[PDB]
Amino acid sequence: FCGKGYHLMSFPQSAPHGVVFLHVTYVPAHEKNFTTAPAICHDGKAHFPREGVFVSNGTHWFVTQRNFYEPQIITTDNTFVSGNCDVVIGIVNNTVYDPLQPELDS
Amino acid sequence: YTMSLGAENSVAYSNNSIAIPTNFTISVTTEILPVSMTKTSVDCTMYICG
Amino acid sequence: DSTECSNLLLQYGSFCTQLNRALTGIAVEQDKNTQEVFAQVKQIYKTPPIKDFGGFNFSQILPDPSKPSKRSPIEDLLFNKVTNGLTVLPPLLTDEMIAQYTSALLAGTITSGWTFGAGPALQIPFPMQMAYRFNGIGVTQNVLYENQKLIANQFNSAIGKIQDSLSSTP
Ligand SMILES: *[C@@H]1O[C@H](CO)[C@@H](O[C@@H]2O[C@H](CO)[C@@H](O)[C@H](O)[C@H]2NC(C)=O)[C@H](O)[C@H]1NC(C)=O
Ligand SMILES: *[C@@H]1O[C@H](CO)[C@@H](O[C@@H]2O[C@H](CO)[C@@H](O)[C@H](O)[C@H]2NC(C)=O)[C@H](O)[C@H]1NC(C)=O
Ligand SMILES: *[C@@H]1O[C@H](CO)[C@@H](O[C@@H]2O[C@H](CO)[C@@H](O)[C@H](O)[C@H]2NC(C)=O)[C@H](O)[C@H]1NC(C)=O
Ligand SMILES: *[C@@H]1O[C@H](CO)[C@@H](O[C@@H]2O[C@H](CO)[C@@H](O)[C@H](O)[C@H]2NC(C)=O)[C@H](O)[C@H]1NC(C)=O
Ligand SMILES: *[C@@H]1O[C@H](CO)[C@@H](O[C@@H]2O[C@H](CO)[C@@H](O)[C@H](O)[C@H]2NC(C)=O)[C@H](O)[C@H]1NC(C)=O
Ligand SMILES: *[C@@H]1O[C@H](CO)[C@@H](O)[C@H](O)[C@H]1NC(C)=O
Repeated sequence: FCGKGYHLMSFPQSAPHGVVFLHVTYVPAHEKNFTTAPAICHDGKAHFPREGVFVSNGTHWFVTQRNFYEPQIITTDNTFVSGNCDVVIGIVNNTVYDPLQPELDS
Repeated sequence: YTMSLGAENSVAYSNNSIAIPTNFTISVTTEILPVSMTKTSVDCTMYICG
Repeated sequence: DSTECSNLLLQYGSFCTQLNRALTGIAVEQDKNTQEVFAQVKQIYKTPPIKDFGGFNFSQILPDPSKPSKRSPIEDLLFNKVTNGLTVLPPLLTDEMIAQYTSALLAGTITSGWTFGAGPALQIPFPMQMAYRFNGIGVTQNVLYENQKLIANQFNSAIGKIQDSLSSTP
């Protein structure tokens, strides 16, 4: 409706008997392949991303936002737990870091 | 010739692979919309008979 | 073919030119309408040869290789169910190309989600695309993943009901 791509903002310009809209949009570019999974199995529990998607670069698993590649460590802060690992089809095994663990470890 | 609808592109779909963008382009596009016309009035008596 | 009639008709001026121009405008408008509705993608996408979509069946909407027209069963049913100076201009886009455009749109929305409409087509698994759509309407991803078989069965049943309803209602 407001340009091709993900719409950010628009500018109006007057024209004889008309209006010209300059649509400023965000277009994704330079995409890269990653290996993906619906959920991460840790401690017999299934972890799902709160806002992102699980990606793998070949050996390590990360969670990133859907529209830009920004890999982050899979923690309890960006994932939520629902159910065990027996129901979700395609769940893979990976560790889930806990931020609270070094605090009581030390 | 018979027209070509578009360039062929086969998306590499698989059950466990995703494509994530690593960059972006800020694209500005133009949309031209007419708003009004010339306001014309015709004197019917003058036009038909003068 | 009456010359006297044409000679008398010339006294009335450019009425014929106005009528022909109006009809020409309507005729180009129809092609513009078809171009706006169907030609919204510049890449012709195709589905993968293996139809593994996590239990989701799209046979009724994907093109049938057996048919010469390369139409879907639903599209074939739709085409079957529709039945002095005059000339009929052919449409600029044939039925095969319109079917090809719908096929490209279906392949893009199945294999790439909504990414192809906003930029390059980025592949994503269909049970992840459905989870994204579930998140769009305010339902968590886990609900989609846990009940994937039931949702796929319901979707297939609904598509079959759509084909039966179209075939059974005049
Ligand atoms: C996937 O990304 C991870 C994170 O960067 C990579 O792990 C790093 O690998 C480099 C190169 O060997 C090391 O110097 C770093 O110490 C590693 N970091 C961690 C946290 O282990 C990993 O190698 C990448 N995998 C591939 C196949 O490229
Ligand atoms: C992911 O981890 C689970 C649990 O550790 C693995 O499930 C085990 O699989 C072995 C061999 O198939 C069985 O003997 C165990 O009884 C299973 N444990 C449970 C709790 O079910 C699973 O195989 C792992 N997956 C991968 C790909 O390594
Ligand atoms: C992700 O991987 C797939 C498969 O490895 C790539 O798809 C191939 O792309 C090349 C280059 O256009 C084609 O010649 C192959 O035929 C494609 N394979 C299939 C199965 O379609 C895809 O290009 C990769 N994505 C990126 C961004 O590089
Ligand atoms: C993302 O794309 C932009 C293009 O807009 C890249 O910026 C270019 O980078 C090259 C090499 O670093 C320069 O020669 C160009 O002049 C840059 N263009 C502009 C407009 O600044 C950017 O480097 C890309 N980033 C990544 C991570 O790929
Ligand atoms: C997808 O759905 C189609 C049609 O709903 C299935 O095709 C049917 O398969 C059964 C079993 O062989 C046949 O008895 C029917 O006659 C088929 N119907 C049609 C219209 O061809 C198909 O098996 C389903 N699954 C896949 C993976 O394509
Ligand atoms: C993808 O399909 C392969 C078979 O081609 C199967 O072994 C694998 O488990 C599947 N992965 C997912 C996440 O469905």
